[PDB]
Amino acid sequence: MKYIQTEQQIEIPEGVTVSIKSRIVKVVGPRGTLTKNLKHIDVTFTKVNNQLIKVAVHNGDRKHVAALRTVKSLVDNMITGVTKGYKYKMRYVYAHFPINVNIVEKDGAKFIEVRNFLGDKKIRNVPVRDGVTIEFSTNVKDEIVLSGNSVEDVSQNAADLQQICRVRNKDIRKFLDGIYVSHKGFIVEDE
RNA sequence: AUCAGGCAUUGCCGCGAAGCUACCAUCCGCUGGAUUAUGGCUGAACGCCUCUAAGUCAGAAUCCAUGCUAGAACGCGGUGAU
Repeated sequence: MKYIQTEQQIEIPEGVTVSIKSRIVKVVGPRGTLTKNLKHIDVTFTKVNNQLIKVAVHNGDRKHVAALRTVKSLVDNMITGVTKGYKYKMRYVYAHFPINVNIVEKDGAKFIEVRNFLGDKKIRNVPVRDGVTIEFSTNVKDEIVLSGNSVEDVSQNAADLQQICRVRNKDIRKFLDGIYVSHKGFIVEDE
């Protein structure tokens, strides 16, 4: 159709700032500061109320208005990242060989050492992305909680940790062994 | 004659340094980036879902480099003495 005009509403919570110039969304909030440049999309933002910001696409398309709702999603994810933040719980699932996971330091860099995964002599090194914090949580045996602000920091840290412990040259339906993201949620309680 | 030699298409036999040479001998043959397949992240389209659409992570003996050989006899630079 080439949609003459379409827009998306982006709500702004009670104690956060949104700084947009030419396409650099810089959200500040109680947790801290998140930056993300959207110079790849070609949309227009407009502050109406200091609490709603309307993002818009003029003479849109099927592939174009899809991105307009995508950018609303990414910007809400940033506001969530500063207001409440993110917290991914992963469980160690092992059949025989218990997974030995701990956070070590190599030249002050924050790695996650994985040793004794299917009794593998290898020591798997998962570099913790800055802004992501690792907690080997008590009260749940064989759990690891990756918390912080930016969803793409938390999610890719959790994903890169899951991917390195993939069993090779086996029936992956019998050898159901590795560290899997059980829960994806927010840091703040009363929820 | 002796000694010492000639000729036998290098007279033949044993040893024979130097030279060349043999997986028949010895030494030596590097580690970064980007990717494919594939598995993923965030994530719309399609109130969910989704690795894909925007963006992105990981990644092969592949590709490009580090390296190695040559050096354009019409590519070039610095320098000496003239």
